[PDB]
Amino acid sequence: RFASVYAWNRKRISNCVADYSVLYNFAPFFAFKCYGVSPTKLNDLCFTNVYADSFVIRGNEVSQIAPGQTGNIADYNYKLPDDFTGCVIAWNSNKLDSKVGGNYNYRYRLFRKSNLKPFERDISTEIYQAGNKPCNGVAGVNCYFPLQSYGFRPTYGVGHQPYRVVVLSFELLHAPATVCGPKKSTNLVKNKCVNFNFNGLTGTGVLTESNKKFLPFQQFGRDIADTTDAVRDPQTLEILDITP
Amino acid sequence: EVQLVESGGGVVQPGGSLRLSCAASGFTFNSYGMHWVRQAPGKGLEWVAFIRYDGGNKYYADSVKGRFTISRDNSKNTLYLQMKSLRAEDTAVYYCANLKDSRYSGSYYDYWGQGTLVTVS
Amino acid sequence: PPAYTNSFTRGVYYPDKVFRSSVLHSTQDLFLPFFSNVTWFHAIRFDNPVLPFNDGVYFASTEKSNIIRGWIFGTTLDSKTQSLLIVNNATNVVIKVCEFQFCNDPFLDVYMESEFRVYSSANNCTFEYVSQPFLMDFKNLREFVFKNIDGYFKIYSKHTPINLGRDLPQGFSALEPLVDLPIGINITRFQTLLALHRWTAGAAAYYVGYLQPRTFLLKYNENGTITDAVDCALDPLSETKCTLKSFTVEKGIYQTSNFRVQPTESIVRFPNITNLCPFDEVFNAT
Amino acid sequence: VIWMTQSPSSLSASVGDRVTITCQASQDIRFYLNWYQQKPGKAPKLLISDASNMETGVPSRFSGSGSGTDFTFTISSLQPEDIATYYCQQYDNLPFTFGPGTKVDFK
Amino acid sequence: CSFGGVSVITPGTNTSNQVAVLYQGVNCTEVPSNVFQTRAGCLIGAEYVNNSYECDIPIGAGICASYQT
Ligand SMILES: *[C@@H]1O[C@H](CO)[C@@H](O[C@@H]2O[C@H](CO)[C@@H](O[C@@H]3O[C@H](CO)[C@@H](O)[C@H](O)[C@H]3NC(C)=O)[C@H](O)[C@H]2NC(C)=O)[C@H](O)[C@H]1NC(C)=O
Ligand SMILES: *[C@@H]1O[C@H](CO)[C@@H](O[C@@H]2O[C@H](CO)[C@@H](O)[C@H](O)[C@H]2NC(C)=O)[C@H](O)[C@H]1NC(C)=O
Ligand SMILES: *[C@@H]1O[C@H](CO)[C@@H](O[C@@H]2O[C@H](CO)[C@@H](O)[C@H](O)[C@H]2NC(C)=O)[C@H](O)[C@H]1NC(C)=O
Ligand SMILES: *[C@@H]1O[C@H](CO)[C@@H](O)[C@H](O)[C@H]1NC(C)=O
Ligand SMILES: *[C@@H]1O[C@H](CO)[C@@H](O)[C@H](O)[C@H]1NC(C)=O
Ligand SMILES: *[C@@H]1O[C@H](CO)[C@@H](O)[C@H](O)[C@H]1NC(C)=O
Ligand SMILES: *[C@@H]1O[C@H](CO)[C@@H](O)[C@H](O)[C@H]1NC(C)=O
Ligand SMILES: *[C@@H]1O[C@H](CO)[C@@H](O)[C@H](O)[C@H]1NC(C)=O
Ligand SMILES: *[C@@H]1O[C@H](CO)[C@@H](O)[C@H](O)[C@H]1NC(C)=O
Ligand SMILES: *[C@@H]1O[C@H](CO)[C@@H](O)[C@H](O)[C@H]1NC(C)=O
Repeated sequence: RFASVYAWNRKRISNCVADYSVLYNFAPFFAFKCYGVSPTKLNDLCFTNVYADSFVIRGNEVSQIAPGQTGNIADYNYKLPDDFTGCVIAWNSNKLDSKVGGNYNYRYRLFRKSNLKPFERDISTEIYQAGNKPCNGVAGVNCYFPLQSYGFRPTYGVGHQPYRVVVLSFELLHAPATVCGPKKSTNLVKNKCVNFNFNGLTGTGVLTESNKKFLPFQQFGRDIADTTDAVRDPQTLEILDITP
Repeated sequence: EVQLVESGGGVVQPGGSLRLSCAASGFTFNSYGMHWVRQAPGKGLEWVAFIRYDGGNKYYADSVKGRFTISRDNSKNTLYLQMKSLRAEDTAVYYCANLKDSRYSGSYYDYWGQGTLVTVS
Repeated sequence: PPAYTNSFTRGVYYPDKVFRSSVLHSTQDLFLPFFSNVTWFHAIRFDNPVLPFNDGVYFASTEKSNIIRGWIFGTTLDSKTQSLLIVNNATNVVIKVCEFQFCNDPFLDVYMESEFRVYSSANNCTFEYVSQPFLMDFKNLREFVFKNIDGYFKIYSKHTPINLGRDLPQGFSALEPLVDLPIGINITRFQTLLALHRWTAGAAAYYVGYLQPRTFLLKYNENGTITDAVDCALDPLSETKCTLKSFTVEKGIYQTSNFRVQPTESIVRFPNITNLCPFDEVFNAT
Repeated sequence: VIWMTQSPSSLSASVGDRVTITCQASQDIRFYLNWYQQKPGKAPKLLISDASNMETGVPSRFSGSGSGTDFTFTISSLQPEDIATYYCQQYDNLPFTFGPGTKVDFK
Repeated sequence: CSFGGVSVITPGTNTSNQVAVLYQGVNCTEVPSNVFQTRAGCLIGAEYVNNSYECDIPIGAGICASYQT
């Protein structure tokens, strides 16, 4: 059950390793627009907070989930900021979120005082008083109920079908380490001059079995004159000397 | 049980020099960054200086930046204010303060001194 | 009233996660200075203070029971701004960085082990953590060093069995790192949690000292452990040992530093004066 | 320099009345502001830290509120030992600046 | 304004941990027991005697010093 568009969820994503390839081969994905990032590089970056918003909308309004748009979704239901760096994902769900005989549980707010700020959520049901006179909680002429239910019959055109939407918004604020991907890897040959990288340590040399003993908290060693001369393989946890 | 006793007040010719001393005994001291605050007679409280817990960074007010220096001796638990080139707008009551900050000094208790009357005549 | 104790050579921790053989390495970082005055709190009747941080904290404790059972770090120790909480159960430590509405006298409450006497609000925490030991691995000294750099913390810890002495014994033991948390929090005030058993407690005692930016000379032996260190601003012979990069100084004059008297004030004399170009005639004409 | 102004700088109210004192800044100080009380002839005693957190040893008549640029000190009732001068303090940018101070008096 | 290097004299760790400091051509009134003023600077931490022995730790200009007495 995705939540309706005027009252959208907001899952804050805490510490993990985030394999985005389970996004990539999951659904037909009517729209998949990554804005600040390019989606082929997501598995090698660190983000601080990944806010995942989630709702449903009609099909001709999926173009309104974008930074700086107009229309009755982006004005006052869900406003993306103009400083956007996330990724908007949207796929059809006419198989699931729409039933025969009207589905009156998806509602959108069509009348309001003015717009929203970015990422602003309202659950008000107070009767908007358009006319000059108060109508004190009784709707009718020049004051209407603000939340109108969607339709979502199955025999509607594509453009009136229930499209589910998840908006990811990555930000990198202050923390030196947070949720990050699971980068490359490669193999581990020995007794060959190779180009190596041991969890950040970039260098060149021949890898050989060592006879040094590191303290469980140490990753690599240096020799006199302050040059790296041994490392510990992050994956296999073995100490290897580096000859040049 | 806290004691902040201050000394060094008296008649000073204009353009003279003083060493205001604040003997602190009670709390632990040298874990708190301490302040010098002054009050002109008949006027509100002003601000003079701030020194950190190790004597590292010192900050002065924008009117007396350069004529005063603030120091601390953690062996005898004292604050010092060297006042040179005093004008007649510095006759005041100087308090040796430990303000309940919580952004810079990180203190939690408010310990004020007693105040010395520095008359520059 | 205060009560001090001389910490002789305490709070020397491993600066980085790098193996080094028999090597005298000269580092410059936040260390607790040698032969310093740490404060010997009791908090036992029940009076535990809210101390500043200013640059890390060296925290030693000698307790065979389980009373000193976590810490509280923060900037106002209230809502509206975030704060860190280290609580220490019988099986696992739970670090939590939320907007805690901290009470006035915070304590745990054991019979059942409750938490509602510490705080009263837990809105919007962005960090959780669970590790097993963190504490208790004749009497046994337990030493910790907390320091918060940039945005992430660092807790160093060492638990050593000692004989009966001044509870800060004459010896040497390096502190090995425990966790490294990416919190992103301004930390300037802290205090310690306790457990009260449901009112009545035993006899607590903890030693608090403050870290300062110092230059040390650490000596790593064959197995990569630190066995000795020299504080390069504790006198003249220690300055000589830090100049030579050794711990043995043979007989003779050894030039170490430079002596250069500073200034003081700053006179600024000029010439008397002369013509004064009268505004008397232009601002004051009849 | 963060200038502060206080209002009203002169005040006279009887017993049981309520007193509001507005502290206005020139920059933005979020919730870092201290409210001191100084009786004439003595060092100032703190009453409210970080603009809302009343201390220990002070009665519950005083209260502090406000944030951003405008802050408010409120005395719900005037006992005769409330007659003093009240001061502000900010904490974000060094130097810390006190207010000019308001004088409470009896009618 | 006076200035100059600072050197530390150690009888050699192996023997003791005492030390004396000579401030080169610094007057003993402008440095900040046994204080001795010599034409080579200010000598602190050693007492100056009128006897004579063989050079031990050369201090300069005719003077020496060594753990003794
Ligand atoms: C953790 O502590 C930090 C330092 O102690 C705080 O950093 C402060 O952030 C302010 C912005 O939120 C800075 O204000 C800016 O200051 C510069 C010059 O100092 C001005 O040009 C800017 O105009 C001003 N910003 C605005 C909006 O006017 C402070 O200068 C800065 N402090 C320092 C010492 O640099 C963090 O805010 C604090 N974090 C929390 C969560 O409290
Ligand atoms: C990282 O994961 C790998 C998974 O391959 C671990 O390697 C296995 O470790 C177990 C435990 O000793 C062995 O029984 C297996 O034989 C290992 N796999 C292979 C292919 O050799 C590795 O131990 C993990 N490292 C850490 C530090 O957890
Ligand atoms: C402006 O002009 C008037 C008149 O010339 C000055 O007033 C004289 O002031 C001096 C000293 O203050 C007195 O000795 C005279 O008797 C005053 N004269 C009169 C006619 O009042 C006034 O001082 C001038 N302003 C300045 C700044 O010099
Ligand atoms: C510790 O305190 C005592 C008494 O307060 C003092 O004499 C001593 O010098 C202090 N130690 C240091 C290193 O300052
Ligand atoms: C401590 O907390 C963990 C999880 O937070 C819990 O499993 C454990 O039972 C707690 N300890 C006690 C003694 O209840
Ligand atoms: C956490 O949620 C609270 C809601 O009470 C909000 O005020 C606060 O700004 C949030 N924290 C952050 C870091 O956004
Ligand atoms: C530690 O060093 C000693 C020699 O000083 C050696 O005998 C011992 O085996 C070493 N320990 C380990 C675990 O290698
Ligand atoms: C100095 O002591 C060392 C042991 O620390 C020893 O090897 C050496 O022989 C000693 N020197 C003299 C002159 O006795
Ligand atoms: C040091 O200064 C004093 C006067 O203060 C003088 O008597 C003495 O001769 C000076 N010493 C040297 C070595 O010049
Ligand atoms: C050394 O002898 C001189 C005279 O040659 C005398 O003035 C001086 O006081 C003597 N020094 C001592 C330490 O007795």
